[PDB]
Amino acid sequence: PSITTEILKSVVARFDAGELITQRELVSRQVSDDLTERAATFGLILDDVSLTHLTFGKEFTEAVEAKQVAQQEAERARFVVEKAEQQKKAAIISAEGDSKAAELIANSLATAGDGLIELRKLEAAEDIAYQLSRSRNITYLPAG
Amino acid sequence: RFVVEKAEQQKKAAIISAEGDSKAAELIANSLATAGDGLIELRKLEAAEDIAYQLSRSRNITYLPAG
Amino acid sequence: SQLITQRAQVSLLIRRELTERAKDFSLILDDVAITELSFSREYTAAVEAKQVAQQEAQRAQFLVEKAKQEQRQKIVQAEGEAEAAKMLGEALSKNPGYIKLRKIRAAQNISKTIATSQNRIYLTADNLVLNLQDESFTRGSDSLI
Amino acid sequence: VQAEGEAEAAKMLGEALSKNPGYIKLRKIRAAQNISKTIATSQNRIYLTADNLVLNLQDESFTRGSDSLI
Amino acid sequence: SQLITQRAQVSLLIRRELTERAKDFSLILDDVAITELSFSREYTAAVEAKQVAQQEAQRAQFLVEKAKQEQRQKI
Repeated sequence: PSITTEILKSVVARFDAGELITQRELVSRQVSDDLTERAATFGLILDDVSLTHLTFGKEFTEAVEAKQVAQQEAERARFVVEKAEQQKKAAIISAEGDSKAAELIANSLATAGDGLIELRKLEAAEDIAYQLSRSRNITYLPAG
Repeated sequence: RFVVEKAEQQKKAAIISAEGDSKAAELIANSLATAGDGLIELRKLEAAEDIAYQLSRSRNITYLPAG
Repeated sequence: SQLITQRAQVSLLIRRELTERAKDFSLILDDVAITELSFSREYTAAVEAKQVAQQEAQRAQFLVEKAKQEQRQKIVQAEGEAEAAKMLGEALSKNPGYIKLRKIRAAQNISKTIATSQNRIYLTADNLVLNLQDESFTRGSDSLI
Repeated sequence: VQAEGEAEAAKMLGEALSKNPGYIKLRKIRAAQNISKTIATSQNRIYLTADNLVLNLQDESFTRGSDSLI
Repeated sequence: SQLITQRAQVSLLIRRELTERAKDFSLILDDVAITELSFSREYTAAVEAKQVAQQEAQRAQFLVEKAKQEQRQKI
């Protein structure tokens, strides 16, 4: 109950978490050396020294999981970029439609004037009043 | 010290992101220097529609008239 | 730090001193072991926070990898916007009337979106153009002369 | 370290925005959109101006955006 | 990633070292199988989100097809 404990705790203090996990064999071998040396003086002999379980604190494990999640999100960013390329194609097509529409309307209104805009404003006022008429969450207040 | 190491990685990431921002700004500046700001007005209208849609499901958003 | 990282040497020092003191009482020490060695709650939390910060610094390396993709995404989006601006600005330079028409349509669209929304909306009654005696009644028509 | 990053960013970004700062405006629009998403599911109480809905077509400011394009 | 995509090689390594260690106790290993290999909730969710993003990138291709029709409608 004493020697083992101390020896183990004395060897784990030689390594950090990364070394403890990725060099588990070296840690076990050093624990075995120390424990064999100490137990020889009590007439005992060790047939096997094994580090069977090795974990860390809650917060540290959360931090490690967050690091690996960040790696996965970096991987996901590539598919976000592919979506962005498709979005660029779609935006260019839609903008070509918008630009053709703007050219047509500009040619018309350069010589015609903005009468259509006023008429559309009145028709849209009627339509918008109709759209909002069924909503109880819409209130109309006078100007000011 | 580990906060400083995180800061160094953040500096690298900030430089890369700012390179992207600067290339984007160069492209858009070249386009708009001759085209004008029509795209900005169109995007404002489209964003008005989109933002109205985004906020439509929230009961904690209220619209009040100007003033 | 010394206590944790020199546990064996601390134990040996304790054993030497304890042997010297126990000889006077005719006692023999066969072994001395530091079985437990822990610290306060606050110090343990601070040590854990330091190691969490180390893991966060290691996590920040993947933010650079994500930043590369974000850079590419920004450039792609800007290329699309630059092309769109190029073609739309020439059309709108002659007459920006399309914007106005588009704006009207936007309003209509928004109205639909707002009809079924969960929001509380307080609109101005001027939207209803019901005050026919207002001085602003003729503004729209007056703008056409 | 942070200032080194910021200075490196500022050099190129300001060189780009000197010709035309329009990117900022576009970026701003996108920011608004992003914020809207963030605000949709938020726990805050938000009181916005109904001017965001561009529903007052007879308002004198209706033509401001288009008028700025002449 | 290596654990999942090299499960057979990891199993062979485990079997080799386990054979060497079990020889000392007069034990014979007939087979070693990694029957389960899973990760935390957060990592699994991140992987699923990455693949969802891949499917979203594939979905964005149809938004171009829709944009063509929207262009025609605008005109």
